[PDB]
Amino acid sequence: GEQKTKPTQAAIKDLRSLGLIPDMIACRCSEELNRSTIDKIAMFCHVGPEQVVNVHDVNSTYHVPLLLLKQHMIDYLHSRLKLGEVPLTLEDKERGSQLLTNWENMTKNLDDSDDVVKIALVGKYTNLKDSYLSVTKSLEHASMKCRRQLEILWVEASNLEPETQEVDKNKFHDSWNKLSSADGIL
Amino acid sequence: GEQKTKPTQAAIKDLRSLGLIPDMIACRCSEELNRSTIDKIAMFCHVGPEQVVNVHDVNSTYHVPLLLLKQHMIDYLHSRLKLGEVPLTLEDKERGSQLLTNWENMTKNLDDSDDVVKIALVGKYTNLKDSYLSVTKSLEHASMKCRRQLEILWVEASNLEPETQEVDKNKFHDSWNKLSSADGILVPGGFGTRGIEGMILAAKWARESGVPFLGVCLGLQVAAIEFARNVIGRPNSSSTEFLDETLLAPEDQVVITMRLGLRPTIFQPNSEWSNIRKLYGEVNEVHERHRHRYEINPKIVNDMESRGFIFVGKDETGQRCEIFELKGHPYYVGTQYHPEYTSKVLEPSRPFWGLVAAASGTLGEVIKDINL
Amino acid sequence: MKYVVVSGGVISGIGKGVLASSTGMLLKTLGLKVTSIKIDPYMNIDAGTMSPLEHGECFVLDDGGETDLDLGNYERYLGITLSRDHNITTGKIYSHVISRERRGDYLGKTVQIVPHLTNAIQDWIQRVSKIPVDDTGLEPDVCIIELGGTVGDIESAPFVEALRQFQFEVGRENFALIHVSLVPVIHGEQKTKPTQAAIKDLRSLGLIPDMIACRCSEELNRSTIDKIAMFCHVGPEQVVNVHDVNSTYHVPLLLLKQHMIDYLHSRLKLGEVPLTLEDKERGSQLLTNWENMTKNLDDSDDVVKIALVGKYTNLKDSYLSVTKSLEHASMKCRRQLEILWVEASNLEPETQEVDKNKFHDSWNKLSSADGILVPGGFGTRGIEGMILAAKWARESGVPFLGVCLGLQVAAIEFARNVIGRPNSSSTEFLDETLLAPEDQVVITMRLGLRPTIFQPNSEWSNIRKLYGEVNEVHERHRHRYEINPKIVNDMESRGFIFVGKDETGQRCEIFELKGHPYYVGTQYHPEYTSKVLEPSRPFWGLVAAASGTLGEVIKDINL
Ligand SMILES: Nc1ncnc2c1ncn2[C@@H]1O[C@H](COP(=O)(O)OP(=O)(O)OP(=O)(O)O)[C@@H](O)[C@H]1O
Ligand SMILES: O=c1ccn([C@@H]2O[C@H](COP(=O)(O)OP(=O)(O)OP(=O)(O)O)[C@@H](O)[C@H]2O)c(=O)[nH]1
Ligand SMILES: O=c1ccn([C@@H]2O[C@H](COP(=O)(O)OP(=O)(O)OP(=O)(O)O)[C@@H](O)[C@H]2O)c(=O)[nH]1
Ligand SMILES: O=c1ccn([C@@H]2O[C@H](COP(=O)(O)OP(=O)(O)OP(=O)(O)O)[C@@H](O)[C@H]2O)c(=O)[nH]1
Ligand SMILES: [Mg+2]
Ligand SMILES: [Mg+2]
Ligand SMILES: [Mg+2]
Ligand SMILES: [Mg+2]
Repeated sequence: GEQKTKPTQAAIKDLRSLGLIPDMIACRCSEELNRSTIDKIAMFCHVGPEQVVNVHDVNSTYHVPLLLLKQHMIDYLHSRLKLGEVPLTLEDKERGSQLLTNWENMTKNLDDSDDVVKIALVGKYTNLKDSYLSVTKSLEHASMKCRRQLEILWVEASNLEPETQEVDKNKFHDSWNKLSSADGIL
Repeated sequence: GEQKTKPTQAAIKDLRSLGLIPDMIACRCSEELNRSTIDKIAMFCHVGPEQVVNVHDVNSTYHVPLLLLKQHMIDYLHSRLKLGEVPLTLEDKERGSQLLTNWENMTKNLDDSDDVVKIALVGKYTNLKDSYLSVTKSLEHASMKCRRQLEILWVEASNLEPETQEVDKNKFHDSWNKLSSADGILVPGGFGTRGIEGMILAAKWARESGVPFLGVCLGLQVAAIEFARNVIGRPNSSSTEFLDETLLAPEDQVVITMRLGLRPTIFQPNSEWSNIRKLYGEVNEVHERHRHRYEINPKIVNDMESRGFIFVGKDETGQRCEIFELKGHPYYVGTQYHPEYTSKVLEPSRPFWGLVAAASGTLGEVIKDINL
Repeated sequence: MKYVVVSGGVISGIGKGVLASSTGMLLKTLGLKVTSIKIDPYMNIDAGTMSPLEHGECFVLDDGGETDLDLGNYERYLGITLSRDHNITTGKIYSHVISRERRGDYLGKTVQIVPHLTNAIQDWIQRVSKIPVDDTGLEPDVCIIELGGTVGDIESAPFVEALRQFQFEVGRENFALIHVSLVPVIHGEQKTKPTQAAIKDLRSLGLIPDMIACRCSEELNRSTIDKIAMFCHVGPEQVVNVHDVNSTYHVPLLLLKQHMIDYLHSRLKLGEVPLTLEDKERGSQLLTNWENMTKNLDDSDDVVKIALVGKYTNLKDSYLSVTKSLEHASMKCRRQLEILWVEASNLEPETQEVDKNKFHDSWNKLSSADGILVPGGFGTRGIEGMILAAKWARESGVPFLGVCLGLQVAAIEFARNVIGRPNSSSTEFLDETLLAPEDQVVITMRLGLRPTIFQPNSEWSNIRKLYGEVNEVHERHRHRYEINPKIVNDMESRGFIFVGKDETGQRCEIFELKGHPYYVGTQYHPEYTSKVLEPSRPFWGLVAAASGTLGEVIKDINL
């Protein structure tokens, strides 16, 4: 029940040793950071409290931009990088908030959607879900435009073969249990 | 939270009105009877407390004999009916407690068993579970002899048909969810041809996939219709009871006026290889009960046998096809008789014991025990 | 006069009092004046001798009638006041004809159960159904008769025979019969043969039912309704489906959904009773008030927990009026009531020697309580436990109400623990032992409605404030003892002010203790005067004290 700062302190020493200073610390944690933990990181690193961003574990990565927007990270970087002094038109400044409102739309439509759709992804090595990362994101984008919650059913194609029922009956039936359950197949 | 006696009191008044007195009251209840409720029933009816038996709701009916044995009902009836004055030998009195200890064995083996086996029963009207009562009891007796807990998965065969996915997707997927989950399949011997195109899928699935199968009555016929359409390759071949006047050439069913009651079935000679002849103790004849009007067509038999679908048993005249086994599959058996009706609590029907054993593994250890 | 008889069934305790009360409440929403009679086939003259272990609590009337628990259900649902004559019993009616015979009023004929006793029953029902029961001196428009027990019992035989004759001595379309019946559900099938055998008993006894009310653990299937409507010669619209519901305040709105007013209006010609438009506004004004309190029952969420500290708390019917009075208070506060049922004997330390599970569950509940009620029990055996519960509430600031015995155990607590006479006691528990500090003394039951008058230095008190600061309180009594007047100025010197008394001043009836948020005691029973849309003020004050918002309630009362 205690959030530990000494691993992040030893990482700031490696940056100083290597001759770099960080402008943000992004802290990854299984909880929201306590404000006493933020104060401590802001004592050891020579940065204000407004320069530690709390990047906790969230169920969806489409939410992470709206976490950092809530945490003033644009507002900091705009003053740290003089981004208001880059030439832009009002056309460029409508396109920016038009992308922002489209992001807030798809993230709202992610949270209040309820009706499920199940897709069987039929392949090998379906335990390493990163082996299908672009497939997975592409099923998610389709799901978000349909406004239905995606469940990928991960189906190992070799387990669908009848010989698996001689090797291990648990793997044979769970594969065909999933493939029968599927509203669509990839 | 109060157990009410006035319905049972009004029922004792009807017996008195009609001039009968009851010797036992058996009280059926959602709870154990309270002893104050028993006392009250024993006040209104002129009977002692020892004459109201408490017959509460229990999960298993194999336990109900041991409930009434705990409640002195033999001991009462032995003094009410002078049953000790019926002549019996000591041989008769060993056989009685030998049945009792066999009942206590199978009920103990019901309670301490844990490992499950799942059987799909594929049929129509599977919501009225009493429409399959003898099938159900025969799967239970097989399960009890294997010492594995039976789950029947009740599968409506019409819901297996793809058109159900246009009608209601929930019913389509729950049916195939169950059929994929099954360790064995029974096509139970139904009534009225309306579900056959669904059962043809269930028979195809079992043959293509190596899953243990039993086909009873209609379960010969849908399996032979499947094997004809999918392994001989005559894709329209059919049950004459479904199409009659349509006059297709590859008739799988033909009529040979119900063939009813106990008949002899005799094994064709080249058949001791089969699991089904092995399960029957390799005895030359099988005597079993019939309730069918059709047969498999004998003109299609040597066509099917050329492809490995051997008609392992027949009527003494040889015109009538009654048992098959398909070569090479772990257990793909069909009977035109109903093996349910010959099932006993302490001696399961051999085709059902063979299916539940095939579904569990240990089919070989069962065949070994049968062969002694 | 119209008559609805609610009757019989497969079992006793089926729901006739709930359907009788709902029918009367519903008919009142047409502007009709409704009365009620309970028939009990038991032989007791009245409930005042018989203990709460059978038929629940004895109910007390303004008359001082100690009567059937069902008369309390009619008083609270209908907004009516009943006499001891509104409860018919076998004892009263056999006693009436026997007393009339020995005097010679049958003029030397042989007095037979038919006609003479069955005529006494019909003379009584007509005498009594014309009695005024409202705030206005109008005779009623409808009488509900609840026929107790089951039809086909020997004790019911004279009452069903009188009702068979009453169906003709009064016209048709002035009489209807509702029969309540059980549909068992067994292996997922709803069984009709018990209700069919009950319709045969009514035919055998010469009655036909106009409604069948079917009580079931499920909604009735429409095939089950069709079957009941085949065997009984009635349409589908005449079987009402009265399934098991979590709340009985919903049962009127079930029967309104099922056209039962609309049927009875055409079966009893109720549109031909003379009524004004004033009567027809008052009817739907009660209906909308019922829909309000039932909506406020369903969308309320915040809980309040009240400890009811007593004996025999497993027979929850022994406290039926207390329970309903806590519910009415809860509904007016818009907070979900949980009663914590606390056996007072289990609070005593010796229980921790007898069974530690019972000791800790009692104190677990009493510590959990947002308020405490000592309910006005019977027989002194639990008092040393209730003295702990009263001590706990006073030492800790927890809201308290003491009813009857709850004055007395609180004054006994305050004497032993704040005056400091540690043996001071209830004379009913010790009598011949003759201790000097007697807290209870006898001043032969003080029974029924009496006036209570507030002592002058008392407008500071929450209890005078809750009563609208009206000079008199009129409430129902059922007590034999008083607090000793010699100990009153001793207690008042210590802040335990006897805020209200009898007009003679000898008799102590309301207190409030100075400074505590709510520590009130009444020697009357405030339960019996509680109405569904107007909770009894001492209970509304306890549930408000337990919830906070006691001040906002007192403000709303003061308008
Ligand atoms: N529709 C109903 N749903 C749920 N509970 C009900 C319903 N009707 C009645 N009850 C409950 O049934 C119990 C007994 O009902 P009721 O008091 O009306 O019985 P009765 O048959 O009139 O006879 P008795 O006076 O002997 O109890 C009570 O707890 C009551 O709240
Ligand atoms: O077992 C111990 C732990 C700590 N200490 C002494 O107390 C100090 C407490 O420091 P820790 O190393 O316990 O924590 P921290 O303040 O650096 O921050 P987190 O890792 O919790 O984020 C240490 O720096 C050391 O001086 C001990 O003497 N013994
Ligand atoms: O509402 C009621 C219920 C009951 N009674 C009177 O009390 C008696 C209680 O009898 P019940 O009919 O309440 O029960 P019981 O003892 O017959 O048994 P169970 O159905 O509970 O098993 C009845 O026979 C009747 O005389 C009433 O007067 N009114
Ligand atoms: O075991 C049985 C049950 C029923 N029957 C016969 O079938 C009929 C079925 O009637 P039941 O008595 O089974 O039901 P029901 O239609 O009267 O209605 P519920 O109780 O279910 O509400 C009975 O009236 C009898 O003629 C039997 O022959 N044997
Ligand atoms: Mg530290
Ligand atoms: Mg009873
Ligand atoms: Mg009642
Ligand atoms: Mg029936």
